[PDB]
Amino acid sequence: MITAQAVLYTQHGEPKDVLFTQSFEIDDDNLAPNEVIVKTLGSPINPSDINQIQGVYPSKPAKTTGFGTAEPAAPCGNEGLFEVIKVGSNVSSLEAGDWVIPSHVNFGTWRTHALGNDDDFIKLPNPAQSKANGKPNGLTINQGATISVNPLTAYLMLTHYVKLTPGKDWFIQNGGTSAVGKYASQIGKLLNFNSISVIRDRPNLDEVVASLKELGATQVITEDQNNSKEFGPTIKEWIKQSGGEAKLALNCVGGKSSTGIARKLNNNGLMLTYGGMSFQPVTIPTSLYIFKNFTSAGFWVTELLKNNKELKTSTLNQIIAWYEEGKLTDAKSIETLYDGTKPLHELYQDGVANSKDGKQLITY
Amino acid sequence: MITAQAVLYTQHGEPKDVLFTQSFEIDDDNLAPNEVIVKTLGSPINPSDINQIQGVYPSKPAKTTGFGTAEPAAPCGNEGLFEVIKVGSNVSSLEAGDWVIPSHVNFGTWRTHALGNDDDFIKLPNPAQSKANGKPNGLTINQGATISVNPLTAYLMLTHYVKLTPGKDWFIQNGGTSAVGKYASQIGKLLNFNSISVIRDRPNLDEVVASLKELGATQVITEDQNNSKEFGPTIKEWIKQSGGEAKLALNCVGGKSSTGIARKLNNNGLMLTYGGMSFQPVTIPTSLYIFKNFTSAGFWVTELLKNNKELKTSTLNQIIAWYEEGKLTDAKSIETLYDGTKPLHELYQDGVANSKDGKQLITY
Ligand SMILES: NC(=O)c1ccc[n+]([C@@H]2O[C@H](COP(=O)([O-])OP(=O)(O)OC[C@H]3O[C@@H](n4cnc5c(N)ncnc54)[C@H](OP(=O)(O)O)[C@@H]3O)[C@@H](O)[C@H]2O)c1
Repeated sequence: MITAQAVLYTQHGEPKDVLFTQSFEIDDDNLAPNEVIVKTLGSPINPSDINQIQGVYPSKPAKTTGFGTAEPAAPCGNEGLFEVIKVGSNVSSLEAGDWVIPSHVNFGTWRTHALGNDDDFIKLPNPAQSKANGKPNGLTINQGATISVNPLTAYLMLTHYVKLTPGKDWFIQNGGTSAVGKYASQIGKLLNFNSISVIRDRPNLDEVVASLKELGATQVITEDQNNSKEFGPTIKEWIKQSGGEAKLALNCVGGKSSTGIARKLNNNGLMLTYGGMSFQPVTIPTSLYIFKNFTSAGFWVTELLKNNKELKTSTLNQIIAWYEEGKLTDAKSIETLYDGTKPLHELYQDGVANSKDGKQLITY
Repeated sequence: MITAQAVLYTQHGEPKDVLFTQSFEIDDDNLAPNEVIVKTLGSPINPSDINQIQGVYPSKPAKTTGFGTAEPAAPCGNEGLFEVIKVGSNVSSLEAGDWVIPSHVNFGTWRTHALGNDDDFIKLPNPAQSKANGKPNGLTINQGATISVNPLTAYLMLTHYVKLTPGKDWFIQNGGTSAVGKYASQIGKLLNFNSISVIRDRPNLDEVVASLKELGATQVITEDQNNSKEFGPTIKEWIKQSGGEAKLALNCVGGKSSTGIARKLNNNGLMLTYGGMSFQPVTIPTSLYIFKNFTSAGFWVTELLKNNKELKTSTLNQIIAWYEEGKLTDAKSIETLYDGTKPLHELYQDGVANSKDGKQLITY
């Protein structure tokens, strides 16, 4: 028997208020043929995880009594890296020691262990397997734990919608210091796309500009510069010198920021909105729609990959390969380790409260 | 030789300041192959016509000395109905007596005659031709003169982008009392598309509402109702009752209004923005793009039809057939005859000054 812990809530609300820890038992001596038990290695706290708990995110796990609660309760977290510890008699796709991520959203990754079917998981190579296969690197725990959402989001936005001519075309994105933003800059470099990252001003602005440039941003500007009529002709000069066009805007901010990046595209431009700060709506001047053949659409990786295992597979495989090859890098998570001395839900509550410090990964 | 008059301007500004009438000569014996001489029967005044005169609209006819002017001068009007009076050696498509509209924008329809190529025109049936093909009626001058823009825009917005299931599906539009608005309501009814028109409140609301419903708006709401979270479920009931979905939004207002009509669409909705009342950007909640698969695009009849004559004529053929099958009603213009009582440009100048009374048609 296994005494596991899960972070649950019986009612929607702010993580600081509604989360608790529930002890639950998994009978590892009673696996059905296709069942698998996994041990969590690490799971991050993403904004979507928080929005789920708050009740403002339209995709979420059902509240049930399955963790042994009196009242119906839901688990938390959508992304995570797990280690297979035992498999049922009919399981061939996974073996003990293997690394896996959930195959679907709403699995509940803020917990120590899970019991599921073999098809509830997707195998990733563990470091020993990458090394045995001749690869110069294996995945870190943070890389495996965050591979499912942000890297895939960047890659698909860049490649699945409009075709940028290598060596000349441009994308422009806001939220340039975001995890997605940082992956997009790297993928831009890898595919030879030019790009402009728009970021908020900050005390170490110049140092951040230089880091984003090292990742693959061609140019980095502030939101002030994005807003600026004075500065606008400088950006046109960059694009004209390249021989290419700005064809794609990636928006995770909304409001004025969205207006600014849209205005920087050439005719026939496409914006993809994948996020939104401060509840500020996407705001686009009428003239761009009418006179510049501008299109504005959405991106949600959960929905795009819902019924498209093949695209998911192909994309995930490219990200894995790039990690193994040392061609892609993750932003450094702040890791908090669960040892059983502080309730698990409190580790996640701290992580939510400390979101501003960096991406928070709870490890095990 | 034909003695003709044209409404010109030597430079951009307000129609009350800059327009004048120029008499010039059309040689109808010094001809060319593929050439066609036409007499104007009627031409309307549209906002875009005025926007060209003002020099704000980025598509306009060139300034030449070809009307016999001392300084370079541009003609006026993009829409009009004409009669062919003479053709060149190699013109088979057109014949004397035939009715025609311009093939393309920037024709200059605010004048008494024109010499163009036969590819410069598209044939419409004259009343005698329609009636000789067994039709109950033939087009009136107003119907032919005004056919090219507003009925086409509406027909095209409603049919060329998404397919609404007849007797089931809905579109929503703001600027409900606009000319386009009024055609869309009609065409919607003919195609058996359900529709919601949004209009501003006024003291004579009841009368405006009745007039729009007579034209075929299924439901008319105020912008206050458009703004209302409380009223949302009432609209959802309408749509469910019809066993359909709201798939399409037509925006010509922007700001809050654009936000409200977007929110009323079911998942996978499209907004087309074809105008923009006063300063207001297209403003769309992030959640719609991410969670509702919402797309926001532009519409500009000119650009869509620049290199698409098969689509242009196919749409005209349907408008024409409905016309005087007696199934479509034109918007009813206030006409003023160019009968020598006042100079030609003063006729147009008055219709611009008198835009608020309704659509102004100069006849000949
Ligand atoms: N639709 C999808 O498929 C999907 C998938 C992945 C991500 N997303 C979206 O992407 C965003 C988070 O992704 P992530 O994991 O990369 O987050 P992250 O690493 O925590 O980064 C968050 C970003 O948001 C910026 N930001 C915060 N408040 C802002 C404001 N008021 N104005 C402008 N920028 C602001 C931050 O800038 P600073 O560094 O200056 O603080 C930072 O760049 C969310 O909006 C999320 O919904 C959506």
